[PDB]
Amino acid sequence: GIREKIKLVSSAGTGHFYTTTKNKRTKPEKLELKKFDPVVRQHVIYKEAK
Amino acid sequence: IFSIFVI
Amino acid sequence: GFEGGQMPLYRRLPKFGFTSRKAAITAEIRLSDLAKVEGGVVDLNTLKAANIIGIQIEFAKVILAGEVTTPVTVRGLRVTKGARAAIEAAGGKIEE
Amino acid sequence: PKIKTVRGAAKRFKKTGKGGFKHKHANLRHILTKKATKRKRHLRPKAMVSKGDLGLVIACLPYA
Amino acid sequence: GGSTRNGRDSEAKRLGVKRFGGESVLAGSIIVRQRGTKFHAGANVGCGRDHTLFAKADGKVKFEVKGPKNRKFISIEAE
RNA sequence: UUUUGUAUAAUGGGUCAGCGACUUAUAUUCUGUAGCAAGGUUAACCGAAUAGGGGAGCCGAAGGGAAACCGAGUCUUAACU
RNA sequence: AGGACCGAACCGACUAAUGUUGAAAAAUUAGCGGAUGACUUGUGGCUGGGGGUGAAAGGCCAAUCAAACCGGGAGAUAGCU
RNA sequence: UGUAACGGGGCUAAACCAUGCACCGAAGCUGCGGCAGCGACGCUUAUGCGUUGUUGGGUAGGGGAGCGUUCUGUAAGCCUG
RNA sequence: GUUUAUUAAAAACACAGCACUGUGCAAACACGAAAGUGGACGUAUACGGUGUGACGCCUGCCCGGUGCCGGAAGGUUAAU
RNA sequence: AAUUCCUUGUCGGGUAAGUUCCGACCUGCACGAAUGGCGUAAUGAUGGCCAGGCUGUCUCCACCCGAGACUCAGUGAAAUUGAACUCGCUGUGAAGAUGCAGUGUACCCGCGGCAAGACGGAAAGACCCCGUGAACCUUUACUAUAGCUUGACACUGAACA
RNA sequence: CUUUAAUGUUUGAUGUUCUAACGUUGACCCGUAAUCCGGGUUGCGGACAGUGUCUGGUGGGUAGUUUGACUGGGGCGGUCUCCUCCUAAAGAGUAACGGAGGAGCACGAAGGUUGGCUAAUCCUGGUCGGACAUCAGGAGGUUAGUGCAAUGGCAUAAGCCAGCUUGACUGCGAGCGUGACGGCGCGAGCAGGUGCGAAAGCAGGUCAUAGUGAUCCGGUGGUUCUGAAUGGAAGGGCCAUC
Ligand SMILES: CC[C@H]1OC(=O)[C@H](C)[C@@H](O[C@H]2C[C@@](C)(OC)[C@@H](O)[C@H](C)O2)[C@H](C)[C@@H](O[C@@H]2O[C@H](C)C[C@H](N(C)C)[C@H]2O)[C@](C)(O)C[C@@H](C)C(=O)[C@H](C)[C@@H](O)[C@]1(C)O
Repeated sequence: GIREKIKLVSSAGTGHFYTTTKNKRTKPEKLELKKFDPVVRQHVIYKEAK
Repeated sequence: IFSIFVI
Repeated sequence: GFEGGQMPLYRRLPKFGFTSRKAAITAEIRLSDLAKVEGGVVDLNTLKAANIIGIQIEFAKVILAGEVTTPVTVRGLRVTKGARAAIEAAGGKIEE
Repeated sequence: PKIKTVRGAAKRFKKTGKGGFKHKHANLRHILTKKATKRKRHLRPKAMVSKGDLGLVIACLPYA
Repeated sequence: GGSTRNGRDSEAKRLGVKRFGGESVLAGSIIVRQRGTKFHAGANVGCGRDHTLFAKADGKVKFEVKGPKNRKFISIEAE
């Protein structure tokens, strides 16, 4: 049912990425939020969100 | 048895 | 392995192998050896000749597996922190 | 003739020191994004085959 | 017509009780569907996400009752 | 014999005699027993042929890790209370 | 003249009884059909097994046929008795 | 199918209620003798005695100990016209 | 007329007659790795296949489906 | 109706009486035109119905002649069979008893007769289901495949447009 | 050192012509008194036809196979995993083709924190206004609400509203619960970094219990861990994910 899976890439150049889902249909603006990147061990902005 | 019977 | 038609343990669980192949040609040496090397020089092979390694081997550590007495010089091998200490403390010498 | 190791099992267990066997957890190969980090986290480190399955594994790996 | 069906086991219920060994952090009382049939208290609290009541430090389990009209409260008496 | 259960009206046998069904080989593990012991044992083969020789090799004395590697530790992690 | 008529030989096999450890692994007796025809018969030939042959029934292919018989794979396999 | 709804005879108590004392009755309990396993205690320990307490139904099945048959040695022995 | 030799002789099969369809001959078609042979020492008034079944009076509507015949356009499409 | 379930439909005929039959109706559960429709002389060991004759088919069986059955002599089978000292009844019971309980009855043994019982004999059910059974048959089941068919390259060349 | 165009080429498509591969189950000749074959001459056909390899189509003509289980016989029907109540006998657990209902999600706020707030229903009064809109007081005291079934919870609210936010964080995990097992669940605390709060604090998703899929094969990103002489690379492993 509708809600699709998204990747969340670290804005640091590291390849790290969290993973989750969102409603592609109702909220098209690309989700971003501060999350902990563990290869640099700093809280950093994560972009990509459909 | 057969068959003849039855049945 | 068959456990009724149920998916068997050795199939429910994932594979995780990867075989070193380099490991296959590395031996490990106990302190208890070397005294039996015959010639006070414990060499790249030599151990090999004392039948404590096996021809194909190309690498070897010396490992604190206890008990070395006769002073011995080990050459071309690797040797643990504890083994070096035991060798040296028995009048031994560890040249690369 | 020599027994043949049940080759599939050979690629999923390794005899340990005291004679145990250790394996990789299931449930960690795909459809992951929906699983708690805590759960997935606990599924990384290998674990011992239970007492109940020992019988099976050994019969699969006579030359373990 | 079209009946059958049922949830599984699920368990739920006191698992430690009274004076109990109550080691370090036992899940003494798992009747979730709770924060209610039982309540966090003394040297035990936690009260996990599925309302499980569990030891927070070693000792004996208790079971009391208090002043917001009744209410049960499980707690751990240091031994 | 088979069965929850058989005098069963459920199976099998007319009777006697002879024959008639858990073996053999090779692997592996456990118990007993024997040898020796941090060592134990040789395979083919030689052979004065059950001896003697042959230690190629196999098992064990070190483990941990997918692995490099490290080693009475090691793996996990930047790091472990 | 006639796959014409009545009717023996000859060829068939509609009914009945008998027979059913038979006289006979399909007959005997009394009746019955065809009887110059797509008739009937002696001898010899050809067609072979997923193949033959079949005015067609799955009929027949040596008392065997929804895949002949003999030998082989062979101690097929049998979670059944 | 034939009395066929105390098992029968038969019963007016040989039926029913209460109280009580008898007795019959089992491979249960006890007594006498005996075997075997496990205990302990005493005689006495390459043990076996004596007590003594106790245990000994049994299918699938697990464990233990044995009889006898064929054949090799022991055996050019031993038995045997 | 034929048939289930041995529980079915019939309304079943066959039949002459009818129709469709294939086949131009080195025929279609069948047996056959192939050579070859049958079809036939025949040739469309012939031959194979299929359905129907003497004769009499007749055989209506539907080509959307499936099949077959025809279709030098275009769309999609194999090795290469 | 070789098609009609309802159905012995309804009407007419034949019979003392007719679920069949003959003739009709049409409400054709669910005829129909070459997997031919409706007719049809003749033919049929073809199906259904009727009548005359005929009769032991029947009422209802009698007698007779022959072949067995029975007796003697000779020869001499068969299937089946745990073992038999192998009764009735009512009851019990792996639930339909010669064999258990209770009870009744019954001297021992043939021969000729009869089939109610020995869940009689005979074939390790075919129907019923079951087996991760078999085989043949079907198809727009699956995967292949002979055949048919398509193009490319080879055998395979030259011209001119 | 050309498109609006054309002479020499190496090269496809189509159409005519030729003979010389190839066909000839036309004729004649010889082997040869021979309807086989071969050679020969010749007519016909002719780079077609046919055949080999490759290839798309068709292919019950032929072959091998599959065609589930439960089940108050079997078939037909229904059912097959997950959550909730009862049956269930006051710990857990507990069957039937027993009785009733849900699920295969939703939410970047519907999550975190901080501050604040408190319902249903009825009586009385009140323009349009009624049995039931909004206001007022009073009863009542959660009979309301909860993102969805049912149960158990919830006022310190888990219910209602708002500000700031990303803790729906990475590595770990004393100790527990629950499973034959694979597995699933709960968890204080430690380390790093973060949010809200004056602060004590709280936060490792949501009031909780459904919202799901083993392994294999493979994709992607990362990763000096491996790299079949050596350096690389392929491939593999590991971490993340499909
Ligand atoms: C002539 C000679 C043959 O007799 C007949 O054919 C009679 C006339 C059969 O009945 C015929 C006629 C008839 C009506 O059976 C009476 C018919 O139903 C059966 C199928 O075949 C018999 C009896 C059949 O039995 C019956 O088979 C049935 C499956 C079950 C029945 N039983 C339950 C009692 C059983 O007795 C059956 C199988 O032939 C008996 C088996 C052992 C045989 O094969 C034997 C060798 C017979 O062929 C035979 C005696 O030689």
